[PDB]
Amino acid sequence: VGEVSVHVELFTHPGTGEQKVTVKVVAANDLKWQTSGIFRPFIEVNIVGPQLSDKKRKFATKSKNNSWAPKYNESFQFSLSADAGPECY
Amino acid sequence: ELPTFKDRVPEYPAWFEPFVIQWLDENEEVSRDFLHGALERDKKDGFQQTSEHALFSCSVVDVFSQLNQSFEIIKKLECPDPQIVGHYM
Amino acid sequence: ELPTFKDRVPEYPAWFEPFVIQWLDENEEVSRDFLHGALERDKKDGFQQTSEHALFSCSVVDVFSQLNQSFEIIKKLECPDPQIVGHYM
Repeated sequence: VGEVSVHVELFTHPGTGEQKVTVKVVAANDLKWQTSGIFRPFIEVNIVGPQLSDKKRKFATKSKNNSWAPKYNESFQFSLSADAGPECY
Repeated sequence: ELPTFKDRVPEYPAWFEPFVIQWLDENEEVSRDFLHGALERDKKDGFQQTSEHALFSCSVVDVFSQLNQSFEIIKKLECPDPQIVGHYM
Repeated sequence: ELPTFKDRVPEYPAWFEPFVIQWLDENEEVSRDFLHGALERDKKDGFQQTSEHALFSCSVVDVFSQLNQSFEIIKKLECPDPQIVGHYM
């Protein structure tokens, strides 16, 4: 229904040996959503995996008006657990 | 970085070239169908200038976005065979 | 106190943070203009010691006073996001 350009950097966090996940949301494209109104796309990013109760599971880009190919260039930083490896997420 | 293959233009891109070409084709069709969408939106909107300084209407932005997405994929391949690159280009 | 948001570091400080930074900016520039004024008032006072046992001159005091008035305006926000705090700091 479209696509999202992300650049993602796993950091086995050079400051801690936890894992942190930088997610640069670059853009979306080909969004199948030529809507009955003002389209205002934004991109939610969520991390999924174990031990996330204490952590910010969700981010979102700003919205972009009337844009089926919205650029964002917005960089988020999830924390994973320390224990569960990146393959648990 | 092994001497044995720093001594060569890498041969592996020649394996993938037919697939990248097929992808470039698919991408052209997707681009030309996206274009008609982008234009039909803009035309139905009566070609509003994107803003009072973006003197052009939105379909330009859509189209170049599509093209740029398309280009950036190719560019990220960084194909080390300049003849395969010339062919892609 | 709703469980849903007791579960979380409040996200609202991310909203205000740019306006706080703007404030910190207005504040610094005011503080640097103030600094020059204070130094110059003290210079006009020939840089007398604040007393014969308070061996520095008054501009030092004025500046720390200002910096503290300023810091306290920040501190009075008690932003529950410590990274947004870290940014202010």
